[PDB]
Amino acid sequence: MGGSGVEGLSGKRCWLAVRNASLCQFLETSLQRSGIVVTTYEGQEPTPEDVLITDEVVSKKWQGRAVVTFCRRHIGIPLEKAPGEWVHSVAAPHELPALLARIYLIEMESDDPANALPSTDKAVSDNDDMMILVVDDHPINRRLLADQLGSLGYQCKTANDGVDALNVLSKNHIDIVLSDVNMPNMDGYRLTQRIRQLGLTLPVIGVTANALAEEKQRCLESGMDSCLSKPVTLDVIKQTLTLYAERVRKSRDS
Repeated sequence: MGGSGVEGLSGKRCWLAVRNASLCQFLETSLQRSGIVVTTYEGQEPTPEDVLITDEVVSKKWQGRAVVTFCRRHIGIPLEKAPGEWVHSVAAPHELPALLARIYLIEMESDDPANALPSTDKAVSDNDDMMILVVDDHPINRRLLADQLGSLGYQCKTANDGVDALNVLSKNHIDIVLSDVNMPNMDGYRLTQRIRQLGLTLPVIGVTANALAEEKQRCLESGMDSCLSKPVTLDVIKQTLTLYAERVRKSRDS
């Protein structure tokens, strides 16, 4: 009924423009070990959710999630000094593929990257790290509200599953969980019950298509907090996110 369709991380794309077949094949196979689709980048468009892994000095900017520049001889592109750039002259040992899995936060393969050499002392300053998780039953809408979230400028995790939402709270710290439902392809009672039962600590926003049955069930479960319509607007999504950001600011303080 409805249509059993799951996405989540399985379907996340990674574009590769590596003429070095040795490096290209190595990286591409390692990423496809989970649910990542590596695609040959020739003249495609840059998505803010996608990463471009190229070989040698590139002449592009890639207005996306991140770009990885494996250096073979000559440089020209900066590095992590840019908003999503990573340079390293290597032949795909195991560190940068691991970095990709880290940036996506799949962590399905326990390789134990550690570090081959302390090349540079990296200062770890974290504080502005608000991670919002969006679980949508409809992939295209999932990317749509995720785009809105990315337009605000915060951590956006694109998911699709009922149990994996709760599982995500157990995996890492998401502050606000958005549950977007357009199609009743799956019973949602288990979702609210299990999420609060196993350890709900954060506010949940239930966004549903037509709050006819939603109001009744979500009140009975009382495992969300806020509720809105599937066709959410930029302003509405902005105010709700901002209010919640300041709300947790109250509880956690500085």
